[PDB]
This record gives sequence, C-alpha cells and structure tokens, in this order.
Amino acid sequence: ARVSDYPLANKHPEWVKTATNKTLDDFTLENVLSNKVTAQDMRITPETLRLQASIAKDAGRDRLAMNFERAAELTAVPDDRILEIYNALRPYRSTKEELLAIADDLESRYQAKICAAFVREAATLYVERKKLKGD
Amino acid sequence: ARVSDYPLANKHPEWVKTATNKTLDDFTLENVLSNKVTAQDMRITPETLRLQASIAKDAGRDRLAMNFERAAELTAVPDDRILEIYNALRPYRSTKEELLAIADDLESRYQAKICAAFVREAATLYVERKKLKGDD
Amino acid sequence: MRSKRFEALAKRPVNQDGFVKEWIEEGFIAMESPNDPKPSIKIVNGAVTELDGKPVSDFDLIDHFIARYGINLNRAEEVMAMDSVKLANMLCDPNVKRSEIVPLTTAMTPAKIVEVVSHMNVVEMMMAMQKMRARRTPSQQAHVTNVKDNPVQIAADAAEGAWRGFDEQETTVAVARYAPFNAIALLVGSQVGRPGVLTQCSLEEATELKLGMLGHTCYAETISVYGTEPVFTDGDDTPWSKGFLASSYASRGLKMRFTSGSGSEVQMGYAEGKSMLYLEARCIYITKAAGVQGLQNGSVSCIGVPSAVPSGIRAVLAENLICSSLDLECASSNDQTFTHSDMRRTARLLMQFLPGTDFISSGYSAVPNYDNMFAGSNEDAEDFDDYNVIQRDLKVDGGLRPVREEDVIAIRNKAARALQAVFAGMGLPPITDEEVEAATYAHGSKDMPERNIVEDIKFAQEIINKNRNGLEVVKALAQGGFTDVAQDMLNIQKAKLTGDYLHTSAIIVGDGQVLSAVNDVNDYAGPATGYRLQGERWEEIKNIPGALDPNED
Amino acid sequence: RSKRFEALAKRPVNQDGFVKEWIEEGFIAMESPNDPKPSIKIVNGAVTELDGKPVSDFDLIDHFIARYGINLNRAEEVMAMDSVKLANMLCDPNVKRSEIVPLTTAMTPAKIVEVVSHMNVVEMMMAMQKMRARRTPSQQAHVTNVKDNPVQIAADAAEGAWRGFDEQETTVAVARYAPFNAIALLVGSQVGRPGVLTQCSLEEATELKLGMLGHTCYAETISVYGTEPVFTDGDDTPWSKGFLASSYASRGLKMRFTSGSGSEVQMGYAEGKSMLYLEARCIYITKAAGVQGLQNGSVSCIGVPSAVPSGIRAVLAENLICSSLDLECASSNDQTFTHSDMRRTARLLMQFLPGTDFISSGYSAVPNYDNMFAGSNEDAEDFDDYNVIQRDLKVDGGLRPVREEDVIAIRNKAARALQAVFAGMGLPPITDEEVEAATYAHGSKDMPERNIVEDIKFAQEIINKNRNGLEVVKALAQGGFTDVAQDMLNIQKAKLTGDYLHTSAIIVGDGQVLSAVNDVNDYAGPATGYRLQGERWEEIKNIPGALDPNED
Amino acid sequence: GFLTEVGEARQGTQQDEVIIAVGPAFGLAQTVNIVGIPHKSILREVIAGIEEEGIKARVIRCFKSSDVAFVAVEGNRLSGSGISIGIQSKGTTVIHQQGLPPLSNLELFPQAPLLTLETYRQIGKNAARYAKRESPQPVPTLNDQMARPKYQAKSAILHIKETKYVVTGKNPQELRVA
Amino acid sequence: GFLTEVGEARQGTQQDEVIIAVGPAFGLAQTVNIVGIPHKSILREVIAGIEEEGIKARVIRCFKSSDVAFVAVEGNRLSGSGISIGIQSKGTTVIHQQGLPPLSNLELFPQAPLLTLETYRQIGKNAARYAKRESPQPVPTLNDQMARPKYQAKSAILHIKETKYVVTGKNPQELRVA
Ligand code: B12
Ligand code: B12
Ligand SMILES: CC[C@H]1O[C@@H](n2cnc3c(N)ncnc32)[C@H](O)[C@@H]1O
Ligand SMILES: CC[C@H]1O[C@@H](n2cnc3c(N)ncnc32)[C@H](O)[C@@H]1O
Ligand SMILES: [Ca+2]
Ligand SMILES: [Ca+2]
Ligand SMILES: [K+]
Ligand SMILES: [K+]
Repeated sequence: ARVSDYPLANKHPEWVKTATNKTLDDFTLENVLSNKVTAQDMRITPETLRLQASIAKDAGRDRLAMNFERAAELTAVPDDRILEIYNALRPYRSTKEELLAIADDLESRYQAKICAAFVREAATLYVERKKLKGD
Repeated sequence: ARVSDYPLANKHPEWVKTATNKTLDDFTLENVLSNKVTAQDMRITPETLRLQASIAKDAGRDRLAMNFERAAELTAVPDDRILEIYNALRPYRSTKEELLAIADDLESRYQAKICAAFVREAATLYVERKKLKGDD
Repeated sequence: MRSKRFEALAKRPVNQDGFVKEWIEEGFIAMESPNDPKPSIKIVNGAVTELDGKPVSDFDLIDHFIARYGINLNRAEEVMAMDSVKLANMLCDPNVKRSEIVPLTTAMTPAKIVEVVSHMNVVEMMMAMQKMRARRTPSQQAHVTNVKDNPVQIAADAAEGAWRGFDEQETTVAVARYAPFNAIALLVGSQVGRPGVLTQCSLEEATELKLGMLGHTCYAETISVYGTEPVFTDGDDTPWSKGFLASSYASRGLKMRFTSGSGSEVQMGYAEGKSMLYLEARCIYITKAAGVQGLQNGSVSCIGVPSAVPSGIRAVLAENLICSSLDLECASSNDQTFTHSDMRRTARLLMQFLPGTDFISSGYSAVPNYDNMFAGSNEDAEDFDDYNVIQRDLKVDGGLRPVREEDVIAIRNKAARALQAVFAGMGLPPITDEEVEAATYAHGSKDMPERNIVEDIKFAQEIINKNRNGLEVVKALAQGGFTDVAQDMLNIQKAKLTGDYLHTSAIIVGDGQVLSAVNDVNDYAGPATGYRLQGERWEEIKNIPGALDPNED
Repeated sequence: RSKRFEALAKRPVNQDGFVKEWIEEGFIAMESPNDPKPSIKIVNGAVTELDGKPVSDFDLIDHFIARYGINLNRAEEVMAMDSVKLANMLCDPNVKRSEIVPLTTAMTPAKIVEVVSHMNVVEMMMAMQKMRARRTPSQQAHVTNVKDNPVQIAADAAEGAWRGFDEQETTVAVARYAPFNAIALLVGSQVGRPGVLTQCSLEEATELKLGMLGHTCYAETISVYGTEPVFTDGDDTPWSKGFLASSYASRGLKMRFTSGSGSEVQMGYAEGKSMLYLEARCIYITKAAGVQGLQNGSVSCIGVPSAVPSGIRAVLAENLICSSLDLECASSNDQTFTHSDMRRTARLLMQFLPGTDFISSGYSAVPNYDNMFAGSNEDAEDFDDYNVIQRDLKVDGGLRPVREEDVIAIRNKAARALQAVFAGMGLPPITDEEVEAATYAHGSKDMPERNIVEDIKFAQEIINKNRNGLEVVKALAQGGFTDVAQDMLNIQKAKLTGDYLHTSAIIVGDGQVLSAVNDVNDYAGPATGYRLQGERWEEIKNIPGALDPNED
Repeated sequence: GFLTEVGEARQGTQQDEVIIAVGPAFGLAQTVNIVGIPHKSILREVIAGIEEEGIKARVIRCFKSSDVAFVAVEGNRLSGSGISIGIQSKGTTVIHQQGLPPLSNLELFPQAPLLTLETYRQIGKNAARYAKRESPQPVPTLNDQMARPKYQAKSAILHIKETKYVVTGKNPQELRVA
Repeated sequence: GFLTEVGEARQGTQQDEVIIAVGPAFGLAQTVNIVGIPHKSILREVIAGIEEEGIKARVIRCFKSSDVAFVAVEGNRLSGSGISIGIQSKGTTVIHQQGLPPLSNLELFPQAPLLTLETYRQIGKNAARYAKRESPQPVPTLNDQMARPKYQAKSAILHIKETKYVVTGKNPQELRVA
C-alpha cells in the first residue's frame, strides 16, 4: 500500500476486516442493535496495521511504520498481558532472565517477533545501565 | 561626496560652513555667551545641502537628493518669503500668473532654478486640475 | 520619598509573575548555554559510536534509544558537516521545500538541531514553522472539564467546543472514579457538536489505556518523556517501556502522542548542567525514535520554569519548531497559565497562532478557568471573542470560528438530551430535565445543580469493572431517539478499525473524511502558497458578532 | 439567555467598533475587487498611463507620482514580473535589500499592493526585518500632560530619554502654550540622553516657525492623502507639501510626512478604492516629494481599518510598503483603538517582533490620561510588560529596564535645568516645590497648578519677539547647567551639518549620527543583520523582580 | 418631519443673528445623531441657547458639501454677525467666523458621541456671545479616549450616506423649524 | 538549630508510630519553606497532629534522595505502622504507605505555597488516622491557579540546593526535635 491508497476507509474499505473476520460494511446500526456485532470485532487487525505501516513507509516515516508493525503483533496479546509486560519493562521491576522470558513468551506464543526483539534489546541495555531488579 | 564621506561632522567637519560664513568650530559656548555667534549664524549652507544630496545619490536615494537640492536653493530665501510661497501653492489661493511670477522670482532673484521649475509645474497642472483662484 | 510612577508600575499584574536570573551551572537557562555539547556523530555502517561528544560506551538509555532509532543515519554525517547558519537559513527560506528539509533535519543529532535553531529569532522561527508543520491545515485542541465532574455539563461544553471548531478535545477528573462518565460525556458531546472530533481522558497511564480498550476514548496524550536518564528513571519508566506502551495504544487502534516540555529536568534538579532547549530536543528525538506520531510540547505544565529566564518563550517556540522539523505532529502547548498579564500571555500565544501548528493550543480551555481541572490554561472560554477578533484582524486561521448564541443553545441542549438518553439506556443515575436546562444555559459549574457524587461514582466504576464498552453507548443513543448521534458514534468506532487516523496530525473532518499529514501534506513555498485563509472559511471568520451592516447603519 | 454569552458580552473587546465591508464605497482594508490592475506606459521618459488610467485622466496625485515617484529605469521590467515571485523575493532571506529596492521603487502603487497582498503577516514580518532602512530599530515617545505643565514635560522627557526613546513628541492642550512645551521637551530630552530629537506637533505653519526659532529638531505631522478630493479638503496639494518639505531641509530640520489607511473613506471620498491601495498612493507621494521618512500605520484613523476584516494585517502591509520603497518608517502604534489588552498587543507585535525604524511613532511616556494625542496604544504603565516581553522573546524593542533611583535623579535634574531656563529667560518661575512634585510624579494629578494665563502670555512673547534656541543655551550656561548647555548647543550644531536629515537618522553616543547611510540594514538570514547580544542583551535581561539564585 | 425649505437664504446685514447651517441630510435621510439624539431636540437646544442671549437664530441647509467646516463657511458668509454653527447629520459641530480660513474656527467639537443636549445648548449660547463680541470660555465636553475608536467606523458610514445628498452649485436654503 | 541526629533510625516493630521523613537540607541549609513558614513550626504542627490522635511521631532525615516520594518511601520502610510523611525543605508533603508503588501515595500536597500550618497539623492527624486503620476525609487545601507558575522557578532553585546534600548509599538518621 502507498499514500495513493490512503485513507483506507475511502480508497479501500473492502480491505478492512475485523479480528473476527467481519467486513467494515457490517458496521451499521442495524447489526449493532441485534448484537450481530459487539465489542470484540471492534478491534483493529494486524493486517490493517501492516497496511498502515506500508503507507507510513511510503510517506517517509520509517519509525512510525515500525511502531505500527509492533502494534500489529500486539493485537494478539490479551489486554491484561499487555499491561503486565509494560509494567515489567519499568526500571528495577525485572531481572535480565525475566525480560528474556517475556520476549520468549511474545515470540513463541503470539508470533510477536519484533516486540520480542525490542524487549530483548531492553534487557541487554538494562544490564549496561543498571535498571534491573536488585540494582 | 560619497557614503564614505558620511557623516560630514566626523569625516569633513572643516567643510561645514554657515550661511553667514562661520565655521562649525566657531560654535563653542564661549562664542555664544560673548555673542560672537548668534542664531542668525546657525543656518545650513547650500554647499552642505548639496554634499548631502551627493551622498543620498551614492546611497541610492535619488528623490531624497532632489529634495536636498531644492533645499539648497531655498537657503537663500528669507523665512517670511518661504511661508508666503508655501501658502500660494495651496489650492484656490493663486492665479496661474502669480505662480509663474513666484517661479520667475525664485529663478532670477535667488537662483533657485529647480524650485522655479517645480513651481511652474504646479502652475501648469493647477490649470488642468482646476486648483487656481476662482476655480472653487 | 517614593516615585509615584514606580508605585503605579509595582501594581501592574506582570510584576506578580516569577522571574529569576540564569543559573548556568545547574542548567537553569532556556537555551544557548555554554555547557551544551558540541554537535558530533560517528557513523558509517550499522550504528552510532559517538553522539554529541559522548562515546558509545558512555551512552545512557536515552543516547542508546536515540542512536539506534532516532536519527536518519542515511544523511547524518553529511548534515553534521553542513554549517549551522546555512541550515538555519534553509529552515526559514521559503524556496527550500519541506520535503527537501525533513531528510536533513531528521538526520541531525539533538545538539545539531539545537545549534541550528539557536541562530534564529522568533520571526525566523515563525517563518520556518509555517513550512515545517506537518499538516497543511492548522487546528486546535480544547480542555473540557468542570470542578464537579458533572457529566451533563461536560457533554454540553464539549458540543459547544466542537461547534466553535476544536478538532480534538480533552477531559480529566477532579474525583478519580468519575473518569468513565467524563470520557463518555465528552465523547457524546463532541460528536453532537461536530461528528469526527477526537476525544481523550487524561488519567494515570494504565487506567487510560483500559478506557481506550473499552471504546470510550479516541486518543491519548499525557504519556510523558524526559530528557535525562535520572529524571526518566524517577518517572518510573525507560524509553523502552514508553515505546512498548506506545505500540500498545496503536494495537488497540488508538492514536497517541507523547508529552514533554522544556524545564522538566531542571525542576527535578537533574538537568546535568544542560540548557532546557537541549534537554527538550532529547525528548523530541525519544518521541521520534519510539515511532510515536506526534508530541505535546512547549513546556506545558513546566511553563513557569522557562518563562522565568531570558529568552524562555523564544525557547518554547524553538522546541515546537524542532518537533515539526523532525516530521512529528506538534501540539504546541498554550494549555497552562503562566502569567498574570494579558499582554504577556498574548505574546506567548501568538508565537504559535501566527504561523499555525498542528494544534495551536494543546488545551485551550473551553470552560471558564475556574472549572479547568488542569489548573487553568493560557486561554479560556472568556477569551473566545478576542481570539475570533484577532483571527479577523490578521487574516489568520486559528482553528476557531464565531458562533451564534441560539445555535450554541441548540447544540448544548441537544448534547445534554443525548447524554440524558445514554444514562437512561445504560442504567446510570438519571439526568433530570432540570439538569438539561441548566447545562443548556450554563457558563460553568457554578450554574449547575449538584449531583449525588457517591452514587455517580459507584456506577462509573461498574462501567470498567464489568467491561461495559462503547457499543452500549451507541445502542442507548439509537434507542433514546438519537439515531443521528448513534450513527456518528459508530463512525468514530469504525475509524478505529481502519487505523487511518493513527497517522501524523490526523483529524476527522466532513463526513468521516480523515485529514492527516499523509493526504494533507504541508506544501508551503512562500507567499500565495500553502495554507491560505480564503473562500468560505474566510467568510466564516469574518462574521464576528457586533459587525454592523452599512444597510442598517 | 446563555450565561456563557453573557460573560462574553461583558468582555472589553466587545466594546470596540466593527463593521462589515462596504466594497462599493471603499470600506475595505485591502484586496478589493475595485482596485486597479497594475500597469504602466512609458513614452520617451514620461508616464502616459498609470494603473489603468491614461495621462489625460490623471489627478494631481497621479501626476506627482508619475513624474517623481517611480523608478522609470526598470518600471516596465518589474511590471512584467510575476507578483508572487516578487512577494517571494521580499521575504526570501537570500535576496539582499539592495537587490530589491531598485525593483520596489520601480513598481506602481497598484503593483506593490498586489505584491504584498499575497503575504500573510508572518511573511510580512519576515520581509520587514530585511527591508527596514536602519539596521538598529528604535522607538519614539509622546510626552504631554493635560495641563501643559512644562516642569512635568521636562521630567517625563528625561525619563523617556533614559528608558531609551530616540525621538520624543509633544503637543498642547492650550494652543498658545506651544513654545513652553517645545523648550521643556528639548531640555528634558537632552538631560536624559543627549542626542534625542524632539518635535512639537501643531498647525503646519506655526510648527515651521517654531523650527526656525531653534526650539525643535524635526517635524512629522505634515499630512498627505490618497485621493485628490481628500487632499484638497486638507487645504494642500502635493506641490505645496513637497515645497514645505524642502523648506524644512533648507533650515537644517529633519522631517517626515504622516499618512495612514482609512483617512480617505473616513472623509467619504475613497473613490471606490481599498484603504491599502489609497495608502500606497500616500506612500508614493512621500517618495515622490523626496521626504526621507513616513509616519504611517493608520495612525489616528486606526478605528477605520481595525473595524473591518484584515485591517490590522493591512496596517502591517502599509508599513512594509513604506520600508520597501526605501523610506524610514515610523510605524504608528500611537493611538488607542481597542479596549482589549490582547488585541492591542497583537497589533503592537506586528511591528515590535521584526522591528521598524520606529516601532512606535508615539509610545505614551506618560499615563494615557495625560496623553494629549488622546491616548496611545501603549502608555507608561505598560513599561514593565514591554521589557518582560523583550526579555521573553530576545527582541530589541528599543527600550530598557531602569532603576527607580536613577529615574528620580534624572527627573530632578531636568526639572531643575528648566527652572534655570525659566529664570534666565524672565519666564514665570518654577518653584522648588514644583521641582519636587515633577521629580516623583506619575502624571499631572501629582503637580501643583500653575497660572495658565500668565504662562500663556509669556509663551506668546517667545514667538512674537523671535526669541530663539540660543537664549535657552545661554540661560543654562548662566544658571548652573553648562553641561546641559553644551548638549543643547551640540543639538543645534547638528542642524548645520545636515547629517541627520538622512533616512532614519538618530543621534546616539557622543553626537554620533546613526542613519540608513552608515547603519545600513544588511539582513541575510539567521545570525545576520541586527541581533540582540552582548551588553544590550545583558541590559534587556535585567528586569526588576529577577531574583538571583544566590539570594535564594 | 419638522423642517421646511422656504427659499434660498438671504444675506444677513445686522450684527444681530447667528446662522445654524445643517448638512444636506440633517432631519431627512437621518433623523438622529451618532448616539441617537434626535435632530429636532438638537436644533431646539441650539436655538434656545442663541435666543437666550437675546440673539436671533436663522437655520439654513447647505447642499454644496457635507464637510462640517465648509457647511459652516456657507453659514458665516450669510450671517449678519459673521458667526455660524455648522452641524452634520451625525452630530459634529463647529462655531465658525467670517474672515477665518475655511479650516480654522472659533470652537470645534470633533467627537460627536461626546455631545449631550446640554452641550448643544451651550454651543448656541457661546455662538451668540461671539456674535456680541464677547470672549466666552470654550464649551467643555466630557473626556473619553475610547469614543474615537468606538465610533470612527460608524461615523464614516454615516458621513458617506450624507455625502449622497450633496448637490453641486445649489445655494443654501433657509429652513422653517416646527 | 533544633534538629539532632542520634544514630541510624531503627525499623519500627509495632503499629504504634508514624514516621516524619524530612529531606537532606531540612532544618539545616534551609530553615523556612517556599513562603517563609519556619521548618520548626512545620515540624511541631505535624508532630502534634500525630500525637493528638494517640500515635507516636518519629522523625528521621533521609539522604539517598531529595525527591519527596523517595524520602517518604524510606520513611514507610521503617515505620511500624507503614505510614510515613515525606517533607522537602521547600515544603512539599506526601502521605505514603508501605506496599504502595513508590510514585503512588495516600495524599499528596504538590503546591507547597498553598500550605498553611493548619494544613500541616491536619496532615499529621490524617496520617495517624491512616495508621489507626481509619478512613479520614482527605486534607483540604486552598486553591490558586496562579500559585504554580508564580513559584515554580523558586521551587526549582530550592530543590537544586537541597539536592546538593544528597549522599549516595547513606541510610536515614533518626532525629531528636526541640
Ligand atoms: C480622524 C481625524 C481626521 C481625519 C478625518 C477627518 C474627516 N473630516 O473625516 C483626517 C486625517 C482626514 C483629518 C484631517 C484633518 N484634520 Co483632523 N482629526 C481627526 C481626529 C484625530 C479624530 C476625530 C475623530 O475620529 N472623532 C471621533 C468621531 C467618531 O467623531 P466625529 O465628530 O464623527 O469626528 C469627525 C470630526 O472630527 C471630523 N474632523 C476631523 N478632523 C477635522 C478637522 C477640522 C478642521 C474639522 C472642521 C473637522 C474635522 O472628522 C471626523 C469624522 O468625519 C481629530 C482629533 C481628535 N481626537 O478629536 C483631529 C482634528 C479634529 N483634526 C484636526 C485638523 C487640524 C485637521 C486638518 C485641517 C489637518 C490637515 N491639515 O490636513 C484636516 C481637515 C480635513 C477636513 N476638511 O475635515 C484638528 C482640528 C483643530 C481645530 N480645532 O480646528 C484636530 C482636533 C486634531 C488636533 N490635534 O488639533 N482629521
Ligand atoms: C510540574 C509537575 C511535574 C514536573 C516536575 C516534578 C518535580 N518533581 O520536579 C514533572 C513533569 C517532571 C512531573 C513529573 C511527575 N508528576 Co507531576 N506534576 C507537576 C504539576 C503540574 C505542578 C506541580 C507544581 O509545579 N507546583 C507548584 C510548585 C511551586 O510547588 P511544589 O510543591 O514545589 O511542587 C512540587 C511537587 O508538585 C513535585 N511533584 C510534581 N509532580 C509530582 C508527582 C508526584 C507523585 C510527587 C510525589 C511529587 C511531584 O514537583 C514540584 C517541584 O519539584 C502537578 C499538578 C498540580 N496539581 O500541582 C503534577 C502532579 C503533582 N504530578 C503528578 C504525577 C502523576 C507525576 C508523575 C508520577 C508522572 C509520571 N508518571 O511521570 C511524575 C513523578 C515525578 C517525581 N519523581 O516526583 C500528579 C500527582 C498525582 C498523585 N497524587 O500522586 C500531579 C498532581 C498531576 C495530576 N493532575 O495528576 N510533574
Ligand atoms: C505531572 C507530570 C505529568 O504532567 C504532564 N506534563 C506536563 N508538562 C510536562 C513536561 N514538561 N514534561 C513531561 N510531562 C509533562 C505529563 O502528562 C506528565 O505525566
Ligand atoms: C487631524 C489630521 C492630522 O492628524 C494627523 N494624522 C493622523 N492620522 C492620519 C492619517 N491616517 N492620515 C493623515 N494624517 C493623519 C496628521 O498630522 C493630520 O494633519
Ligand atoms: Ca492537552
Ligand atoms: Ca508621532
Ligand atoms: K523536557
Ligand atoms: K491614506
């Protein structure tokens, strides 16, 4: 996808699905009132986030794109787990092995390769800068 | 004179005379208290105004220069006559020939040749635009 | 005897402000400090080995984050070698396009870009800002709060704010557990005034994200970053925990930005002897390095620190310019009181208002300042007419418009009624017709009947405790007779699914049409180019109240 | 009724005057569809067509501008250049001022209006800091009071000079007071800082007579207008004003014209044209006459452009046209127009941020209740706000913070010097009690009353007996003020050299003339041109209330 | 409707009267001054002040211009005492005297918003006292520096509307006041 | 000269006490708070507010940090009830509890200029009521929006000076008060 394809809601609404594989046009007030759709398919998909990442790159914003790529992986991580991982990246909360185990969980359970690498990098530099538990 | 000669007070104070042929150096407090100089000596010369016109040209200000060249001519015109001529150029004060008479006076009596042309121009266009005496 | 001239001067409001002389050694200096590091970078392939005089073995977590993620390494060594005065010249040169500059400015180190803008006066910074701002059209963000957390008033104030032209609106609470009601009331009220307005509820960082997973907010902003490792650690965070939290928001389809601001580090006493502007640049590169799309900066709540020292307000403009030059959306503060003087706060506002930023204020108070739960903004609701007159005087689009009183009465009334049906359709404590009337004609919370806070608190908690989501709000609107408001609410949630508005400077205008720095790129190239106030927008800003028509004169 | 709109209705700005545009009658600040398309026709050294008008249809203003007002060397070349391109060059930091002035002086009035009309106020301010004639910006003050009390005038003038004003302006409530106001202002100014130029604004003929007596240094309120009916109803023509201008220079007196947007439509004779176009005509009259500078920016008609859209932007545009035509610009900010502090600060910042030759042409150095020009946009009670903003933004607004004991000492010396002048000239005495009151006054509410009748009789005798400025010098040298007397003589000596007749000239240091000739603005972008730095910066930094960290 | 033209105004010959000269739209297209004071009450107070001093008041309408000074010059050229009062529709007032230059005057009132009915009565009193060759203290008005900013644009609109009733070369008409 | 260290502060073993933890410069390099209230009076009010609720007040000086949060964290680690009060030299005060995250608190007073001796005494009461496992109403303070920007610069100066007395890796010292 390029900047010509932006915005998706106007150029390609048929390209946007939901985390329960419903299309975008299903989001009419009729389907809401019948409980034919409810809160959980109101969740952005990793495919959508990777399309925006591609568009961010075409617009010359590599870092924004990488943020979107991390976001695409984290759609698979439950709400409570997200907050647990965030809290553990805070200084003096974790040892180095705990952070490495967190990245292991991210990779092996949620296919979150970019977020795992990001967490392992943190673990390495928290050693260098003494931001680990017990420091 | 060029911009390098500006200001005259710093670069050429010896060039600066007064209309009564006094120098800048004469204007000390001792001469003022003794009345060896008076207010009638405190008048800029046509030479000084013409040096300043030449400096304005070097600085790219042609119209400023022309105003200075007219002012150099008007230094020789007495105070009351200056006011008389200003009043005559105001609308509906003068006929065409009084303006031309003023222009003739400026040229022949005070050598004010730029001002004469300036006034003759006024006389001509005051006819075209109905600004003379008896036109309102 | 005392001079009566100086007595009169001693009574002036400006002399109640706080001023101090510079303390260079401790970093109590806005900018241009002799302690700031000389620009330097060592690259070739892969990674950085020296950043602004610091070797890689000496990097703190911030140097690492910036070195690995924050600099366009493709051009760093080329732009490091360019003369800083020439680079400043290009910034404000109208014939060097934004798209030619961004590769270079993103390639400078923090000390390089600080050195570059330090050669500029405020006129030059303003000239550069109107080119470097990411979104072509400028906009505005408002605070919508009241001292009682009255949800009916928040909805009506949000509708008026949206009707005046605010494209983002922000709320917070006096009482912590009111927050779910504030978020819902702000969101409903905003969509009533103009569908597409984005809403946030600023809370503690974990509680804010939970409200976003429920669907009651659109964006988040108060995630803070800091410019020295000690201050960042004393904030109980690292760049990696902030970056992970940033991608967490995007993963839930929520636009977010960071908040920083000059003066935060010296206030904590750990500026490491550096100037406020140098430390703020570090914050901006942290934001860029995290992949966050924009930043709320311009000292913000620390404004009393740079405003006390020489060149402090110029420095605040400089940090806004650095933010935009780094291709980030800039929400340029003007959201906190700092002076007793109207002249002084106008001059500070004008720095961003005249060029335009993505959000001229990141918190214009849409309520009277006594109701402002961020402890007061640089502008409040009583300045609206002045703000509109200056727009008309200068032909400057400052994001707002004049409005008719009866239109605002009609839109506040509808917003109050819309929220009354939401509270009915979700089983929340009732909104009485008396509260609807009062919020329609209110100026602030002084005009509103008191509510049962203890009962309101209990039901608002039960919204997060039972995971009651934004689709229940849509249903209640559809069923209380507000199907037009219900569809707009569904369009807002549908925008979260597309991710279009996660992009730089994104807002939603018209009928669900996203407007961001992707499709509304700033293309300024001098006079008669870029954004010009003209056409129907100009006619809207022209039509201020009190403008007598000659045909009735 | 909405309490929100009640609160807004109580706001001071809602007491200002606003009207919708009336295009047909010229009640529009700029960008009118009625303004002429630029055009020029040159046949053998003379203009035969100007901005759509043939020479047979010229009015006196067209004739004056066509014959003296336009650089005909490049007029046809610049007429064919794209107006946006030219507006781009105006605010481009890499196009030198000396490259632009040949082009702007070759533009017709409609051409330059069209050019600047492409600019927003940020672009206009960016052009102003390059196009301003003098490198260093400056400030001019009003020094008046409701009683024409000469002791208070001298004291306020000394304070104004000490705060940094380089030109100071007075006028009278009672017309026959004028000689006393002129002398008091001149003596007071020289005491606060030798070199400050003074003027006393009166009817045109009376003002030139005062200048011939040596009691003033310059004149400014000589008006020009943008349509022939309005000019005629002012009882003048361009030739009578051009002659008056050269008369001032022939006596060694600096002078400038005054104009301002709104004057023509206020008289009802805008001829369907916008305020900005008519002011451009006023500016070209000034250029054509050879006058070095112009007081413009609406001035006393400020309530006319400020009532209509883009009016204040238009005020900035006219200042920018003035400087672009290589004229000194005294950019107004000298008249009240709004009840709102925010609105009048925005209006001041248009000139204060880039800097003009005189950021204001009349900052009130007295409280506005004493302002005999009916109130300025800024007055004495704004002094501390003005210095804080210089410090906040690192902008040189031409003023500086001052110590109370220093102002007390300089107001005392000035009141005592005028006491010696009044004694040596046989004028109604100035008592020590009047000196004490003038020393500590805020305004005339703090001064003992004088016998206005006796004062009037003796001030008239100064004119009727042709009593000149040299007698003032003699009175100072003989009453214990030789130092003040020498400074007054040096001021009179400046009229002999003609150095301060040039564009933007002021007198700084020890009689050093500083003008656009030797202090040429050389702006070429950031870190070039004038920059606030060094000792001037340390001066502006040191506001009252700035606590030192070692104190704390 | 309270003013009737009775023919071209005659030349006064006795130092006996003061001429009130009003603009071409006074009492017709405009019936109140800038702040809503009726033209009928304005004229009545000025006439009352003149007659209170034992002097006759003669009202004329000028058509050649709408500038208050030139309206007053037309008045003082016909006035038997050489004294006239010029009043524009929006309220601006001048006391003028035959022999003075057109733009000079005895007293000028250049802020119409600051005139009250009492001020207009004093204006008539002073004018008659000028006609009796006395030197009265100029009429005082209240001071208000915001009056000019607040009313300048409305003043210009009202002046443009009166200017539409100018007629070139039409002599002044004597008026009969109800 | 009213504070005196008396050795390393012991950890309280019974739920009998509230610890008042003061900053490094408290009552030494600075003797008044941001608005002139003497440190001695501040200490006496907080102490008395605690003891009026039947709870002993122990005072310690912290050294590892000048941050009011971490000063009170050191306090509540040694408080037998787990309740501590952190007080900086410039006057910022926080009521903390062991087990709360370091940047959380029971009650925070982040505008030292708006604090009176009334508030300081009331802070002592509420801390002891927290130690007695009661749920007191939060301490009410005055409100002034101008207070933050008016004093932020001076508080930064005072904080910087107090930070000069931080000594790494030094445990709190108990103090005796006069
Ligand atoms: C704006 C203004 C002008 C404007 C508009 C005049 C117009 N006729 O429309 C301009 C710049 C064109 C102007 C020109 C002149 N003005 Co003028 N003007 C003012 C000013 C600053 C404000 C008046 C105002 O806005 N009042 C508020 C409005 C709402 O009330 P208003 O009653 O409608 O005001 C009208 C009158 O004031 C009238 N007016 C303005 N100036 C003059 C001058 C004379 C002689 C007359 C009869 C009327 C007049 O114009 C206003 C609108 O129409 C006053 C000073 C003051 N602050 O009062 C000087 C002032 C009234 N002007 C004065 C003078 C001297 C002149 C000129 C002769 C100057 C000149 N040599 O060109 C001309 C006369 C032109 C003319 N035929 O009327 C003097 C009058 C002195 C006197 N007692 O005789 C004043 C008092 C200034 C002063 N410092 O002495 N003026
Ligand atoms: C400026 C400010 C900051 C600044 C400077 C803080 C500092 N220590 O120097 C910055 C941006 C760095 C900051 C950071 C934080 N702040 Co803060 N801060 C403010 C603010 C807006 C104004 C305080 C002020 O200027 N007062 C005027 C001065 C003259 O009085 P003062 O007594 O000297 O003020 C000092 C204290 O307020 C202290 N302080 C400031 N923030 C915080 C937060 C905590 C937990 C503590 C213990 C102390 C503290 O710093 C000031 C001077 O050093 C207040 C809002 C408010 N209502 O006042 C929030 C506020 C006090 N901060 C708050 C928070 C949440 C934080 C952070 C935890 C945010 C974060 N997650 O990073 C950190 C904690 C930093 C720390 N280790 O203390 C909350 C406190 C909530 C609570 N009851 O615990 C407040 C009330 C904002 C809010 N509306 O929620 N803050
Ligand atoms: C109470 C600190 C909080 O206030 C906000 N804030 C205001 N100003 C600043 C600032 N200058 N730097 C960082 N954060 C700031 C931000 O949300 C932060 O978490
Ligand atoms: C009372 C008219 C006088 O006021 C001065 N003045 C103020 N504003 C303007 C203006 N806008 N145009 C011309 N002259 C002006 C000028 O000295 C003129 O003679
Ligand atoms: Ca905000
Ligand atoms: Ca002036
Ligand atoms: K910062
Ligand atoms: K004009």
